[PDB]
Amino acid sequence: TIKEMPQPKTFGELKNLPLLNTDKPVQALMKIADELGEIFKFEAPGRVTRYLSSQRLIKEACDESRFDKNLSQALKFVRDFAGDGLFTSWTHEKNWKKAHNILLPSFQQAMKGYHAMMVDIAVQLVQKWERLNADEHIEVPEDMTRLTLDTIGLCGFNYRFNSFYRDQPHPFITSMVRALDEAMNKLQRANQFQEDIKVMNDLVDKIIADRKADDLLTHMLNGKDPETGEPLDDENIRYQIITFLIEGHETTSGLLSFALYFLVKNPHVLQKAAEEAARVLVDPVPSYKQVKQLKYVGMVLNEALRLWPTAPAFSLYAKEDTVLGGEYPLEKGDELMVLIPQLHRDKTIWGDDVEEFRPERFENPSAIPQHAFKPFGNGQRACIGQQFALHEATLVLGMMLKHFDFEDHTNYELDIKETLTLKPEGFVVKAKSKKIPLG
Ligand code: HEM
Repeated sequence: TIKEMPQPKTFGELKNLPLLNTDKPVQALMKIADELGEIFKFEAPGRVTRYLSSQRLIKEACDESRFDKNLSQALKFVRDFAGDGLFTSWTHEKNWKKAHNILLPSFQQAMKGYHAMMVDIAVQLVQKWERLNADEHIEVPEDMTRLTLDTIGLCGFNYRFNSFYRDQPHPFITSMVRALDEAMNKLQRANQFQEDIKVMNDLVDKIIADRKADDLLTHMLNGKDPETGEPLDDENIRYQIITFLIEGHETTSGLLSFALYFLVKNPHVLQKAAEEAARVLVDPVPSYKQVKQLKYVGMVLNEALRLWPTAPAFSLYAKEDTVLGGEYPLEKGDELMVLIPQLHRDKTIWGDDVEEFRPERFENPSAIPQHAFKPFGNGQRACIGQQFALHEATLVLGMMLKHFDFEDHTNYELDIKETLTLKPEGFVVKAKSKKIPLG
């Protein structure tokens, strides 16, 4: 028939809330999913969502004729600062489709155009590590953030954040992390955020004052949509700046940190990746063409996104009354949340060793089922920056693996911090230079 949907214990008016009393709500939900399976309902005072974990259900939810992108409480909390820019706009808001057509050509060909500036920041990362004394170590996510922020600032906006000239995190990041944490904390509330938003806006004006006195910024200021013919308004443009400075770097830093984490934890995987880097990256600096030949480095990165997709959930709503999976009636407006780390652990797809780090799972991707691997979201609301993220990550990891041997000197225990994105907090390593000349 039509089944009761599983649901964890409720606690009077508190609903299911006392079950997410944590700074790590996604990891908590993954445990509820392990217990209750492919679908469960979750209620907090005033609001209700349904968490999906199977490819069979997610495949249905990904049917855009039936479900569209929802702004979850977390993205509503975020719309305050990025407005109706691409990430926090509803698909039916005019600026969504409009920015999408106006911005999409900036993301392979734009990539060729971005390569050199990606290499500029990546060489700054390598030089930093080459210059460390023997007694020193690397703070991995902290340096990855320095890299990915500087990369978007330069490739997107021709602005230099100069992150590597500071040994504290950039002033822009510190607000960012506190605003993301606060949006996440706000979630477990039954009943500085202005300061952090103002500090972000503060930087946007710097950028805006800069071009004033061929890249993303160009297309934001000058580009017009081949439908309505209308350009972006200034309000929206400020909104797209803020948007690309966050999503533009946080998830990719997380990815590169998880990737190095898994490599040091899997020395045979590391060996094979380093072997490819050396034979492929024969020039002083890498070319666009060489980065494209780093087949096993891309498999490594995809397998890190499989385990810990760094933007770990996306939210959908029923466009109309519908039945999910031939069993679960939903009313127009009902929220579904896709738990991507749980999707990537669906044993009917992946086999029964879902926790192991095996890049060879991606050896021939043209044989992974559709909707089984979704680290970049779904459909027309999928990550516009997918190829940019991947090219950057593959370039940088490739250069890292060419130029150094890595040591897990603290025997680091994975600790994943959640700011509605994921990163391995406190991950540190030592890197011994192979003493290989740069350009
Ligand atoms: C590994 C790195 C990345 C991951 C895992 C990731 C993940 C995602 C996911 C899952 C979504 C869908 C959000 C939702 O459905 O609510 C998304 C959307 C988006 N992402 Fe990414 N992202 C990454 C890198 C980037 C980069 C480098 C950029 C920009 C340069 C970026 C820009 C965006 C934008 C603008 C959107 C909204 C797209 C739209 O709705 O039109 N992402 N991303």
